[PDB]
Amino acid sequence: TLSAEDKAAVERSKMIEKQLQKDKQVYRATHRLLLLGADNSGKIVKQMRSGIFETKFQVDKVNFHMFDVGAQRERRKWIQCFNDVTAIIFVVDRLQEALNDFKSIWNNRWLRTISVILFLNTRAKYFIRDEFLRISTASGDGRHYCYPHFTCDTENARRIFNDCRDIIQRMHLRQYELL
Amino acid sequence: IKVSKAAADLMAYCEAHAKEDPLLTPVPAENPFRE
Amino acid sequence: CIKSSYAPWPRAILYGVLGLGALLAVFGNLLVIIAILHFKQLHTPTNFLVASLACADFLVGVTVMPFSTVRSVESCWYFGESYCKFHTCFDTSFCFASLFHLCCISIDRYIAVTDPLTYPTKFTVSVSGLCIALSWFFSVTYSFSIFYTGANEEGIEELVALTCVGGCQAPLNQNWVLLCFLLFFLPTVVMVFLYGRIFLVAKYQARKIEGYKERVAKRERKAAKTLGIAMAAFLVSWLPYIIDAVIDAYMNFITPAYVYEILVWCVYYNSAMNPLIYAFFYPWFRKAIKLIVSGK
Amino acid sequence: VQLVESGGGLVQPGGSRKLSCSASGFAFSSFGMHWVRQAPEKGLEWVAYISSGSGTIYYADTVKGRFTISRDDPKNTLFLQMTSLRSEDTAMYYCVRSIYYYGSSPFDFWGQGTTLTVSASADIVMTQATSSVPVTPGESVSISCRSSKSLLHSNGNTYLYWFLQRPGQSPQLLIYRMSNLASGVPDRFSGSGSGTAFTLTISRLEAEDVGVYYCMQHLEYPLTFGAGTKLEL
Amino acid sequence: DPVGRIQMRTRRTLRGHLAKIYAMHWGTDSRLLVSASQDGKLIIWDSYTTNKVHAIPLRSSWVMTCAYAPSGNYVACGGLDNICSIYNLKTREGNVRVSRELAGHTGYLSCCRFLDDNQIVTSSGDTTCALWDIETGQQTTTFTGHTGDVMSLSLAPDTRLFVSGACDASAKLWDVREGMCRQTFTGHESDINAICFFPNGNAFATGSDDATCRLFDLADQELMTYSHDNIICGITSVSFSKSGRLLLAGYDDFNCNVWDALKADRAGVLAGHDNRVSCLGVTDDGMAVATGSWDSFLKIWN
Repeated sequence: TLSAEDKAAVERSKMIEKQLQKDKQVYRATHRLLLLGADNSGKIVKQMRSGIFETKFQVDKVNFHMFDVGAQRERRKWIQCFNDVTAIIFVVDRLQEALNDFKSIWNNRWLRTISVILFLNTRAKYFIRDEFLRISTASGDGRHYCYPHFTCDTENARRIFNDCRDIIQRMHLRQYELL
Repeated sequence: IKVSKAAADLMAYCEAHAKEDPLLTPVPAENPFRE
Repeated sequence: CIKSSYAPWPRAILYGVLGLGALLAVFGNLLVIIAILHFKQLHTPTNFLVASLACADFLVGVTVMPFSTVRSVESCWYFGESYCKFHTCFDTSFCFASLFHLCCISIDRYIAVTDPLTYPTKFTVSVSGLCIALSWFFSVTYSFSIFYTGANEEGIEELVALTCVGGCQAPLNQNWVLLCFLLFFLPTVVMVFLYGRIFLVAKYQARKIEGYKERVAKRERKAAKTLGIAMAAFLVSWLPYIIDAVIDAYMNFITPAYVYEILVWCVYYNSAMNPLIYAFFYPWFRKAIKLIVSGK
Repeated sequence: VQLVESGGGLVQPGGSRKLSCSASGFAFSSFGMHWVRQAPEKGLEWVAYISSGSGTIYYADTVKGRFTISRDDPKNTLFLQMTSLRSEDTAMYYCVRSIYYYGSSPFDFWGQGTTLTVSASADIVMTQATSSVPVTPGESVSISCRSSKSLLHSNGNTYLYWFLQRPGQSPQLLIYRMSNLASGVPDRFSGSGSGTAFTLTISRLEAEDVGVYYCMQHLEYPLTFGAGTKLEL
Repeated sequence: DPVGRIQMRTRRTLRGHLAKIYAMHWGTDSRLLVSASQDGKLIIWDSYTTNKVHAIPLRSSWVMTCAYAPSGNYVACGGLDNICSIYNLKTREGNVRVSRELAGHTGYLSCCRFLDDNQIVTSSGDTTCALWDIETGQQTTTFTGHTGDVMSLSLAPDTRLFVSGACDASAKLWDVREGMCRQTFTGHESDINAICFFPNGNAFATGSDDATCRLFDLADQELMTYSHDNIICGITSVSFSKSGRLLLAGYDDFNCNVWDALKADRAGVLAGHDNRVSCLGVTDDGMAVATGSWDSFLKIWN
């Protein structure tokens, strides 16, 4: 019922599907991290190392892709694309212009079920951290789970790895009705 | 022009070309995506 | 050989307690082998193990179950002396294959929980395939080479009913009972240890999330019940038999035949509960099963 | 796009040889290849076919068990091994590249070919009307061809191909599927048909339209070209 | 007279995309379509046989728009990279390769439409629009006047004018030759996400984020209003039919609705998508409707 050309036109499709599966086997094994933060945060992307910039870094036999926009302008529209990421890296160096910023980001409609990593680039330090955690504690009971830090440094590639490890572990535990 | 004139033109164009609309009248299953 | 009928009292509720297990292990297992093949979302490398276990359990439910029910309630095997050589070789392989499948399932779960980052690369379809090709080979080269060649009856024939007609049994002798004991034992310690580690990790995560005893208590209960259900359902079904088997071989064969059949059903029945625990306990499987039952 | 040949010469009867078609300048791994044989005094013939990914290998009924074909995608080089050569293998061989997707043009490029001189089943039979049609320059030509079976398929396509062989070069594609025009060929040539009878029409003739016109079918895969028509000027 | 119930059944399912899709475009011959994915894939589907002709790999994984040339020889894409990539299909070799890499915008590319084989109109995120020349990359015309980022663009059949909708609750008609604003329609309370011309050429329809579909005409006023109290989510894509009687829309509650262009009443629901609908396309001959969503599955209806 199929001509000679119609069989090769299915063989080519099968080869395309083979290539797609081989590509997905690599796509599934990489973690994508959005990088946000104001102009004064000092954003780190060089010490770990056009309308967007991607930095690829591998830690302990696993690799991540960190994206950060540089040439855009209202983030309300292009923030919807960044909902399939593992975690958001938020860098803060000021206050009440970054605080509202964080409040708006956490309470986003599309950014639900996405945890946020909060960098801070002895009595005084903890007040700002508590202020930041106040919003994360007042919403998102069982989904977001943000993680504060006190960074400046050469160990910034280990904290992201540990927090990604924690996020995936909690997701797996949550899925097996074990948590 | 008049809003009534624009509406009448829109209705006339919609009715005139409505005899060759596969979405309106289901084409007999000479249907490219049959079954 | 006109063996004593040994008929029970008119309280024959046993048929309505034994046949229901066969009905479950057939229907609820055939409904699970379909949900992994039809839907293209459940083609994960960790679901192939579950599908293989489901098939191995459905084999028991469709071959051994009903004849075992008849033999146990009537105590007289009316199916011919030819089958007795094959029937005793089906369950001996299938149950051990199910046990090894449970072992790999526990191993997979431990790998997924303890090491969440590099999980997809360390556990692919091949390892899933490899796990399946080893357990089956293992349940086949033991059952056939220990039971079919009749090398388990080298000296003991004092159980008046192997030396009869219409009687079938598996009286392991002194030498091979230790081999069976080890088989059941080796895949149990690993599973218990892995589940203990998983529970400890879950408790640590629950401790991290909060911060209040009244809050951590619910998380601990939730994380413990899921593992305890499987642990109990496996142990209370498998343990009873191995203990009895290990005690009559070194012991001089003291065990009434009216209880040995009951005890065997304890291992068998683990078959009716395996799919209901490893498949139906999750939302995703419960939605696919609901859709299959309906028209769509 | 460049295809060249290595091999050929004189061999003892019932011997062995290896002929290699090597490519340069195009994506080899996405193409399928055909081997076309032409006798020194007769028309074209097909002997072997290899798909993309080596997932479907086809041979003619004549040489179903004497020739083998294999390609190296990383090396971008295809070859065939021939054993037990008979007296009917003296000819010249071309390697042809074809790609099969919706709208593609198979047999769109031909190699130079290599010559081999050897020392001492139902299928569609397609017949050319006249083997030698002499026409004056700048006049309409209406070459005809007949097929033993309706080449039209239930999906609409007909799978009728035309080839022109000039006095010295390899054949080139002119018309594929009875209606479409090749990239390099001008608008003078046209084709038509109704399933069994095919017509190739030439409007104006120049000092380069002298050659032999071969036809083609591709419906049932065992395929024959035909003697063809030698246009005389 | 009304139209009545309209029932459409899924005839084909174009599975094969790794991640969510934003854009797709039908071909001119009503047989081949092109779809874009967020993992960096432009896949060309043969509609009838559900095959895969080309599987072009992208440079930047973040693509928001896709287009198919009228001649079928070129395919365009763009996204957050501020680059419009043009790929040639009918090349001498067997591999699709880039032919033009346009870099003139500063926002984010949201739409691109081919005028001819050498012209293309681009709409970006810096509240401006532009017209390029493929041969010699440049911007002969740079339309200005919008305030917010522009989210949708649509050419006219005659290709004399093209309306543009931005995130400022206004739709502006432009002139290709002169290159200046000709008319502005303001009848929305929120931003506009989709726009499409009427088949006649003297009207168009706009979809916004307040669950309202509006129909403007070039009388310069809004003629109708499509809305229902049950629907609250925004609208992503809007398209007309061949005759223009129907009006399909995409919604963020994963259920595309069918509207009457004259009576303004619901006349059918194209339910069946597992995630929100992001792209909708009606073929040239009007024999099928294609819809994409965020579950990476394309569906064809008739």
